[PDB]
Amino acid sequence: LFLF
Repeated sequence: LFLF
């Protein structure tokens, strides 16, 4: 998961 990438929560930038």
